[PDB]
Amino acid sequence: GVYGGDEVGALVFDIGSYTVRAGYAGEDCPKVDFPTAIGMVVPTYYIDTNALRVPRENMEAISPLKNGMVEDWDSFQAILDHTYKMHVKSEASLHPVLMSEAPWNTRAKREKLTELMFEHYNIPAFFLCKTAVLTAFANGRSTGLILDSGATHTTAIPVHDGYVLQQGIVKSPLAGDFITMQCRELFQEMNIELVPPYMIASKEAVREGSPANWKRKEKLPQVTRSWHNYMCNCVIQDFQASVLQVSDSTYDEQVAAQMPTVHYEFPNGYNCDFGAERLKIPEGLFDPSNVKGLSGNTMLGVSHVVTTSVGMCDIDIRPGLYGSVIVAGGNTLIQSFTDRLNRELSQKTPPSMRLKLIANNTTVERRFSSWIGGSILASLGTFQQMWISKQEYEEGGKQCVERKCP
Amino acid sequence: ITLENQVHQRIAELRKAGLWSQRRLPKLQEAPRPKSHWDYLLEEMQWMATDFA
Amino acid sequence: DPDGPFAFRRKAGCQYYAPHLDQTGNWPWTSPKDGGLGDVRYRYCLTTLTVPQRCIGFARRRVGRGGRVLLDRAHSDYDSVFHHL
Amino acid sequence: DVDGQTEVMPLWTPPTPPQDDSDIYLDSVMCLMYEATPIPEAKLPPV
Amino acid sequence: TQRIASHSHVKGLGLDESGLAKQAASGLVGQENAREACGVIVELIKSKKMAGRAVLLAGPPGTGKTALALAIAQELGSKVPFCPMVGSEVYSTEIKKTEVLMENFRRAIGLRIKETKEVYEGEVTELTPCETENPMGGYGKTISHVIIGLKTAKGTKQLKLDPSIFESLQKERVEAGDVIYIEANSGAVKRQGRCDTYATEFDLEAEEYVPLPKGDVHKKKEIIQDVTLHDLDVANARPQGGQDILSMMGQLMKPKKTEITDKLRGEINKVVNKYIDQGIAELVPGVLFVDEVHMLDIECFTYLHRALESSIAPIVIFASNRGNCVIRGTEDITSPHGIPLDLLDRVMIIRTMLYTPQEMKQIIKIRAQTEGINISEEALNHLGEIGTKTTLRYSVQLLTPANLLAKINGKDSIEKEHVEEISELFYDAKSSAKILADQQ
Amino acid sequence: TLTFKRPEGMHREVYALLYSDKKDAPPLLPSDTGQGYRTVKAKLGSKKVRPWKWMPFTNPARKDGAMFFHWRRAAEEGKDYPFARFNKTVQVPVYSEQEYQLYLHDDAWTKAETDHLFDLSRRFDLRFVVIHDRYDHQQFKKRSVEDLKERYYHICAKLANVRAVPGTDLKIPVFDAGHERRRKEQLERLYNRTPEQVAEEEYLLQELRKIEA
Repeated sequence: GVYGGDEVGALVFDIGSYTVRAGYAGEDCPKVDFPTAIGMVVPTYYIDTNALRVPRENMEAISPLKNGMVEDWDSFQAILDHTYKMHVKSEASLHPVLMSEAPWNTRAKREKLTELMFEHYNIPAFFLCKTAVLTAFANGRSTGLILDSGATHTTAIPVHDGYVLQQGIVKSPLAGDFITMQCRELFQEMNIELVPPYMIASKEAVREGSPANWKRKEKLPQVTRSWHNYMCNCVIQDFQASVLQVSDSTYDEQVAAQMPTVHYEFPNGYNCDFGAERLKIPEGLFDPSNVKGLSGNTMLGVSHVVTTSVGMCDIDIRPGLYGSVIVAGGNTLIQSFTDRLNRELSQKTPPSMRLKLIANNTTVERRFSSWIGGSILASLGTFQQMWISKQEYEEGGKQCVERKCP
Repeated sequence: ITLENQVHQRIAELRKAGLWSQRRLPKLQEAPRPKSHWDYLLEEMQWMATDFA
Repeated sequence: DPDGPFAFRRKAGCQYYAPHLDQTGNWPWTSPKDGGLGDVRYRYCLTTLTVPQRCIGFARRRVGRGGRVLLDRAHSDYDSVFHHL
Repeated sequence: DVDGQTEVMPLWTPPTPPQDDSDIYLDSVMCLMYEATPIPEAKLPPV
Repeated sequence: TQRIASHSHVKGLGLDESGLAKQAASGLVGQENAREACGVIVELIKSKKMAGRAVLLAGPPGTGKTALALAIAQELGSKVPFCPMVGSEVYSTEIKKTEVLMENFRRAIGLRIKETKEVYEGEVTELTPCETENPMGGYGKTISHVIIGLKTAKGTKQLKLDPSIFESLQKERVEAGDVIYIEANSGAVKRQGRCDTYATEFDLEAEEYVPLPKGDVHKKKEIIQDVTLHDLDVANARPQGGQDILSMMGQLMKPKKTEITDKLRGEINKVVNKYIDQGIAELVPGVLFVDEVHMLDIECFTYLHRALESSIAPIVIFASNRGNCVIRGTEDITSPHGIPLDLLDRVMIIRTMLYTPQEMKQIIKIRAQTEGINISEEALNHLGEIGTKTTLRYSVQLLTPANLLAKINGKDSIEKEHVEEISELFYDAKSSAKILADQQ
Repeated sequence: TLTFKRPEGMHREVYALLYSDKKDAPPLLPSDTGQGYRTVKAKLGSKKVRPWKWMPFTNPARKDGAMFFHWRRAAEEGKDYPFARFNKTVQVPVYSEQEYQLYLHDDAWTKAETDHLFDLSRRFDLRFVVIHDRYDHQQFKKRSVEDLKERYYHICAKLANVRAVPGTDLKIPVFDAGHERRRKEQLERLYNRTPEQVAEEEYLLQELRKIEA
């Protein structure tokens, strides 16, 4: 007869703006997860936290990606070389590679990526799939609406029979980076001087709201403003993960003020208790019209993004989209995000349609769904005919990826 | 009891406007198709996803 | 025209699927007959083992990777009753 | 159960490839709104 | 298949919900008035309010009066006792006649004893004593509990028992891996053996590696057993204890029947009433059927005068066919049914009638169906004519020989020729008696 | 011998794809050493494993002949790949340019449009929502609806089937596009209702329910 799956020695890479997820196919979690941002000195590149977090003179901090697509190919190549050398620790010519890509990735970047992987790394086989499809596959769904709220974008992607419906995509920029900017504005309003850990030699405990008592390292080299801002944002991201909480209903200041506070201590020893402002900040994801200094009321909340994306699809598949809403991305891990989204969508979905959000609320499942789907797909024995081979590339060139990887 | 004819009348208006959901049209049957490669791939995907979880 | 433009003008030779009027449909899974198609491969049922460990409550049989046959299990509020039933 | 009528527990197996051909494909999304089987000759309109 | 008897076709009285008699139902045909009366009698028995009320079934031979009594048994089911006896059975060599009647009176009264108990069982695993050093005084080492862990099939549980169990515990000689039995009220330990896990290609032990029990470690058992009052009398009259020499002496000398005294009957009634009051027992008064009652002596009838007047007694059904006949035990006293008038005043008489030819034909067809016999219409009519001429029972007896004769001739059904041949191979009582004048 | 239970006396059952609830107990895996190794030391010691190897294989229904690697028993080297049996292709018709002259383009379609439609049909296995999403509306105008592509695919298939067979007739591929259009229009009109209209429908249906019974 037949057997179940089949393991072929493949590798799965899912590269985002925030971190690079990589590992071997067949495993249920990525082997490694390190930041996508890297240092440059001029070029010489420094990758991963242990080399990135050390201060160094004239070292700029960059990203290879822009709008979810590759711009700096030298940085991307450096990241891949680092991943192959230090983390995978195996020769690249032996392992097939399945790569994740953005739903909106252009043809030219797909062709350039295929050319890079086949001609430089000399891999034996290649496949390229979109994030939403793998996110659906990780939850056992072929049809469903993927809501991915990452760092750069909050996007609703409808999926049907393992294919992205590109004309139904709705992008919004309100995501983790926007929340980081709002936290920066909050600290400026509160007159909270933010000192990253690298500047601190030692610290002493102090009271709530009192000035910090800390000593600065004397042996520091002069560092660029980009690296300093990246280090500050690393602190603000911990603040996001710790303190912020979505209001269960529409934000009322008098109700949020009565909630218990949350204590947070900064690396320099400054500490204070945070009240309603920790709930006012993430409310802009859902009701951006009340945000201060935001450019116009034209932009959409998360629920309205979902409904617009579903309404732009064919009427026959909308039950299948509302019956499987797969929430994904790290920014969805803010406390009570999913409950608020479910309530708002229940208030806006038609009563004739049943709404069902997939139970997915863990860090591993929310952040690494695309990688898990890639591992699942590469582990299928039915999939093994779908690889682009090196022979196919040498015969048909880089244009074969459009035919073979829709 | 007097509003029964009114209830019938308003339902007739909705039916004429196409808003009466109980009078939905049925789905035309397209040509049957044997399952293709991609359908079996999706079934195996479901099975493997359950195994992973 | 009682139904307006949306009258069911049948055409010869065609076949039609009726709509769900009484209850909204649902997937083949996470969905008993009280809501959707109950494909039995997704169904959990009470099960007993020949080794003396008792009724294990609701369960399916599923083949995993490597040809290994596993028993899934599902939570019930009456698991304490299914044990010492 | 009852006077007999024995059932066998189902086993979820991999897709077990086909032999010959059949009308195997079914759109699960369309089943969310419409019945799985066609209407019999109780169709009210003649034509 | 099960063997076919004379009354095997009878399954009930065949009465309506209103108690009226169907013309043919439950294997009986006719006797509608008698069957209605038997309906009243089964209601009387089911009421359980009455004691010692008696019934006489009277009529010519062959009128099914024995069948009606067995139909009464079928309607009552197997719960209610039904004790059949023949009048000739009272003449025992071991005990007097009136004792035989009283034994059968008590056999007809039933008792369902529904004792309950709760227990713990399984494989012992611990034998673990607790400890608290001292009993609040000068001390060695004091235990204060004994931890006993049981596991059987469903799970495992630890029991902290009374320390007093320890004496009984090594009296039963238990060790780890054994399987035991302990009762809740008494705490009395009993060893059953050791598990089959130390078995399965070991064998060679008289104790038997008793298998590891099924079910929960803690069990509540509800035992129901049915028993008659005569069983209690017989059991309590004897010294059944094997530890006395006279008990095993009883093995060699014959254990004959004995004339049980009224004191034992009274004490057993007392303890049975106590069980009923306390809720451990349920009384099921039943029926005694005395067929061929005319065989009893005048002494037996005169004792039945007292026996039927008891408040303990069951419902009694008598059957007789005699006319104005001499009572046994008397020299010249004639009385109806061979029974004294004084007892006949104490019974309600159910009359049974002779059958018409159509009823005989219908009964013959029922018996043919019961015996697995296919009979043609003309054969059935000729057999009904024979039954009209001689007797119903004789005509019924000819079916099976005729079927065998047809099977010998290769046929699958009885025709008229086979019954004609069988009626000349075999003779009836009247025809043979007429022949006795010829052959003296 | 072995029992599973679906009782009438309790009457309940549950369904789920991955799992029913986060509180679900984990699955039960097979094992041989659950009762200890010394219980089964002889059974394992009286046997020897069959060797496995990391080995090349061919034909998953590939056209290039590329050889990938996997784990299988060493005695099973030359066997064809089992999963190639799944490679079933949808029977989309094909035609020449001469045959297209009797699939005549209606003065609304073109040869290029029809070829594009059939290419997408072959690629995506007649998933017409996906084909509609991938249709080049810029190069070939906004065809849209999915019914105007379904009906042209099906009329082309009917004409092709009528040509190539010496004699037959065909029922179900007669595609009534107007019925589908009206159906989807009715569904859209119900979808875009405000909540007050839905409440009105519920009130009227409840009135019918109460007055008819």
